[PDB]
Amino acid sequence: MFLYNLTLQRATGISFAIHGNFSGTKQQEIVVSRGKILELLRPDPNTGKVHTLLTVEVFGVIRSLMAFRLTGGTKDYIVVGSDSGRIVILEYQPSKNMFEKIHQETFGKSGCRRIVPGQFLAVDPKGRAVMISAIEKQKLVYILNRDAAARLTISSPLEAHKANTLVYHVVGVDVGFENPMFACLEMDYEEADNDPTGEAAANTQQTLTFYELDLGLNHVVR
Amino acid sequence: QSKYIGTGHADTTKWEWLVNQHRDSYCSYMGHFDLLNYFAIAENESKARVRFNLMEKMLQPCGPPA
Amino acid sequence: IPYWLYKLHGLNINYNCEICGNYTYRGPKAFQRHFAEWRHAHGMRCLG
Amino acid sequence: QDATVYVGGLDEKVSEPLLWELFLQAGPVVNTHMPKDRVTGQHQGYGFVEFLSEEDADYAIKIMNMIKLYGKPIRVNKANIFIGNLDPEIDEKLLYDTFSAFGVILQTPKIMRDPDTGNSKGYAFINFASFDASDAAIEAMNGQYLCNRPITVSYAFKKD
Amino acid sequence: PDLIFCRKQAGVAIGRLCEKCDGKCVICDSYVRPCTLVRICDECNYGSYQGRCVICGGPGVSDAYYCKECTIQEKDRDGCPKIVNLGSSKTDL
Amino acid sequence: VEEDRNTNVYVSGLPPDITVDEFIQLMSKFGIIMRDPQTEEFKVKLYKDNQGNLKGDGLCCYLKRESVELALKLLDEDEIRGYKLHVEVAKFQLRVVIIKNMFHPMDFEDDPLVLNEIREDLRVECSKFGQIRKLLLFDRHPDGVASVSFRDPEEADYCIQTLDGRWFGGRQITAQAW
Amino acid sequence: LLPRLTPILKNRHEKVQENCIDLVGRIADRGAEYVSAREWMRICFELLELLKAHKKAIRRATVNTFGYIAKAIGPHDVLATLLNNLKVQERQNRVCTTVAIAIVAETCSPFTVLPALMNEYRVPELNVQNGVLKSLSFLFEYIGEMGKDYIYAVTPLLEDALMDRDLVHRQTASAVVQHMSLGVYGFGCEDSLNHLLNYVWPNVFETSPHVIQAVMGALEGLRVAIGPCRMLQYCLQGLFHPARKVRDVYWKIYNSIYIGSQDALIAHYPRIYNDDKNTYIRYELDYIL
Amino acid sequence: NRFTVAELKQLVARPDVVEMHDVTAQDPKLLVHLKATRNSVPVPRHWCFKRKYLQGKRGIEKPPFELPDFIKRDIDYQKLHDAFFKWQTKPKLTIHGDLYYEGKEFEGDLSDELRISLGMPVGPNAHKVPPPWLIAMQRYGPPPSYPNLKIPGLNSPIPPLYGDVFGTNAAE
RNA sequence: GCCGGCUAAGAUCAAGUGUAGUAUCUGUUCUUAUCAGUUUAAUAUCUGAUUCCUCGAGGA
Repeated sequence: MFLYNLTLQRATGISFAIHGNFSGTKQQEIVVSRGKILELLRPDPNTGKVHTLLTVEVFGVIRSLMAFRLTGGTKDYIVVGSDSGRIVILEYQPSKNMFEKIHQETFGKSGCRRIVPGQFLAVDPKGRAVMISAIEKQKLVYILNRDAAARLTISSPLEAHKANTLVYHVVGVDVGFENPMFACLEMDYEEADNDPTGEAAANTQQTLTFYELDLGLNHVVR
Repeated sequence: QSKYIGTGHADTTKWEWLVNQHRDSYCSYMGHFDLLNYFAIAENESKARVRFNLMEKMLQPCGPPA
Repeated sequence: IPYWLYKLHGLNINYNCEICGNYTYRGPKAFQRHFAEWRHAHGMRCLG
Repeated sequence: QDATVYVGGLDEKVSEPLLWELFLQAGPVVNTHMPKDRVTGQHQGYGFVEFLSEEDADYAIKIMNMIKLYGKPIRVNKANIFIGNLDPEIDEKLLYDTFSAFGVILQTPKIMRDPDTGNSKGYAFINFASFDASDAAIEAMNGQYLCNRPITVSYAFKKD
Repeated sequence: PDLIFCRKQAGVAIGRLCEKCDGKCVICDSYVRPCTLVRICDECNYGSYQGRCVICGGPGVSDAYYCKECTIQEKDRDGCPKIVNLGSSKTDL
Repeated sequence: VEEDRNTNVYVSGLPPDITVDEFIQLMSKFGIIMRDPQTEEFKVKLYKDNQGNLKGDGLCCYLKRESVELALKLLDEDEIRGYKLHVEVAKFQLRVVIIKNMFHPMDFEDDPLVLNEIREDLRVECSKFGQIRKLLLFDRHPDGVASVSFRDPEEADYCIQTLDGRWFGGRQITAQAW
Repeated sequence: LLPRLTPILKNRHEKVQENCIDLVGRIADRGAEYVSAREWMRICFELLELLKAHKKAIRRATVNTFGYIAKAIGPHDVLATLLNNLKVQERQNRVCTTVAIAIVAETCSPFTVLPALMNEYRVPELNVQNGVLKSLSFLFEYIGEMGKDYIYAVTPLLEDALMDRDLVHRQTASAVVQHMSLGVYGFGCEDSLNHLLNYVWPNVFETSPHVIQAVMGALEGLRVAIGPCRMLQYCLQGLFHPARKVRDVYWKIYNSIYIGSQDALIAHYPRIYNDDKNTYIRYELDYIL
Repeated sequence: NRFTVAELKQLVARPDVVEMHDVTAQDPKLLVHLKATRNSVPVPRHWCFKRKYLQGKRGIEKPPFELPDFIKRDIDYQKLHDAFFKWQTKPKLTIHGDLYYEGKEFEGDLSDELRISLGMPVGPNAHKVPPPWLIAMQRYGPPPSYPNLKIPGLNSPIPPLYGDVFGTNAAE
């Protein structure tokens, strides 16, 4: 028996969303990662209802979404992760109602493991060099720059992976035109799992760790 | 750091194997969607609640000698 | 005669099968063989 | 040995699954065994059929007795004159009754058996009362038509 | 004959190969059906390292690819596929 | 007695300006080698292939009979630089080791023949371990440095294992790899 | 033009030979007959030595031309020529001839080289069946997605060679299996893959340093073309075996099956029961909702 | 310093697959639990054997590879693919976990040939032609081992019998 | 392999040959024995201790 699949109705779960001027103009746009499918919605004020423009079956797992419009940019480049380390920075193109992978970079293997990045995506709105990190001591720093034609040139990954330190959440704070500070709720699970007694559960709580990925140092330093 | 983290070797203890088992089985819970929208229906909690519970359980689950 | 072969194949060793009539088998090769045999089967059947 | 039936008188056309297929109508024959020779590497005409119950073996011994299988006197059983090429369907009492027509028998006759199966080897030894019965067996019975098996009677020991 | 690799953070640098070592993959070492292009780390294209073969370690004549039997196995997602070991290190003849 | 399974191939119609290297190259197309004693046979000329060029015939042998059959079925009337040739079965015709503490520059100042004798002794010692491709001796080094480069690193490792701790000229010489 | 261009291909020039290969190929492009069979066979035998040249352009042109050459000449003749050529041209350039056989598989249907090469295994020679296996390796490695159409008829041929025959007839079967699994990835031929894996698994216990990689690669291919739900199922029984030299291979195979399908094997492990000293059972996945 | 072969075999809830050499591991309970998988496949028989599974029975006596009839029964145009890809036989081998051992390979109806050799004629249209074993069944009675068997003349009618079929099993 | 055995079932020392690598060949010994420790899944291995009879001799 040979079976063939058909999606008689796409998913209806808004597991993620990100707001931004994605079409380029001042028109707001909200992207919803509904799991396998990614959709874009425009909140039409003339009618009140939100119109979902595109429902692209992504064939992956969008662990996180974090849009970013560059310094002096009309549209915004959505950063997406999947089951594999293939990080996709794509920008919407209203020419024919279709997306476009502006840059598909390879980070790690497939499978959302603890050491394979692709879980959390922390953008720096007051700067560049977005962090793309996993749950267990895996975090790369993609430096974004503008070419002569304002191209979104992705730099080399400046890995600042910790040692047996779990990551709760990661967000990039807007610095005052200085090196972008990136805070994360990190917890050292290595120093606790190496004692016979049992008191390691206490006295070891989460901690805010902020790294500065200055271009001068060319690496994310705490 | 990332040499072979995720699995032991020839004389890996059973506890140290189950610890990695749970520590890499929750990442497929906090990241995957069907196995995260299914646990929030059984426990009857929000996504953030169950995710924070699973994250806090990654300290030393499976029964820690701490 | 082959003392080296005796030490290699597993000679110079026995096994006390109490349920198999308290027989005295050879080494590990006969150890497992002593559990599946006629004497051990008869002893187990007579034991109940 | 009680649940198994020893079959004797098998030709070259009979095989190991063929006896199990022929004995399947009599009862649930679980296994079939055919001892191979050392010089020829084939069956010697005698085999065994191990069934599940003893009643099926008794029915196969009472049904397939003195049958003509593959041009051979196949028979199933419960597992100085020399007679050769005798049928396995006859017993010691049957051989004594067949030998009583020619002359008087001194005692009960004996038939040779195989050391593996123990049903029938192929030769037998019978002793008469006098030499006249032995001469009548060598004249008439040495070549008589038995049950689908040409027997041959000869003298075991003779002095020139 | 167990060759080692760099296996560092795969940057945004494309791969290369020599005139004789251009067909086979940097890891699979096969000429059958190249699937994807290989890459290098930051310490693989730096000054003298500009445009060097990933197998021959000399001049580059093409782009380093992976074998289809090595890209389907997720082998390309590892670190820098540069063929460097204790013998094939930076201070080599 | 034997009729088929012949390993002798007779090539006819060969120009007299042919050589043995060309014949070996042509035979290699369907075989590997037939150099049992030293090498494989060739064409038989008048004066044992010394005065005459060739008596219009050449012999070729192969390891297997299937290869010879395939060559005869494929190389039939093969065109060589002079002409076309036919093939028949019978046709009714026929890795560097460094040694230290071995010598001194003070011994070569009053003895010009001691350095050459020491070099010949080192060459005779290195020839027993393997084929020595290059051997040099630094007569101006105060530690007595000598280099022995062989074709194989296993022979150099064996020479370094046999030369370490050995005495040469009353002094304990050491050996290392390169 | 054919006999005039024939000696031109024998030249050692790079660009000259590269152009002559394409010229000979296009000569048999449209009509392609235009030749005696012996001439085409000689041209193929001459070009078979150039299938592994230094310049990749010549290597590509040789394969591009040999396909049309074999399609014009004939399946049986080219197959027999390649088979006879296996014994000659000793193993310094012999493997390229095997690639030529694969070219036939790439130039003709799968039954053009399968039944002809199958009879080449009936010979009891050691380095005849060995060469047949070395050729089937590249055949299934370059046949592509065509192995799914005919894979059950070649299973016993690889199984008989995977038996305890020798130390060199084991790497060939494992390589054939690894290059056929990747080629029949997810196409619906897991049955024969399991048949071959049943034999390929017991060969894991090999102390040969140069013979473990032939089985390690086979296992690394079978993990990614079969799913850990069965490979880990095999490799679970000995994950804590008492032998110190038995866990050295089981843990290595588990590591090789772990980095690949890291989260894919999470819903493949057994239910480790709970001890009184900790909480081993993963009760967070036994819900009913 | 470890559980005995009986203590480590009784404490476990499935000693049916217990092994003597397995009780000397570092974690006998863990190995016993892992060996209790649903339908897994244990280690091969070459775990402790030092013969490599090839040196003992080195004298193999069998053909190397019998040519299968799925492909053997211009090369062929209308019969090559019509015999290999059309008249192909499915290879019936082990299913899941038949791990290769050392050897692993060495360890009412009658046929027409037997009926021709026994001297029995063919079945007529409307008559009584029983086998010589059927007279004993008609005299003594039906066999108790197979009560559902039917024979022509006793339980089955004479017009049944067709060819070499002298009996039919009728299950109730 | 032959009809349980005929010591071709294993480990190990010295030398030769040779490879990029694996290797290949010749000549030994094999504890015939016990205990303690190391170790091995278990062996193995290693580390230490341990007058009488006969016909001037031999054996235990």
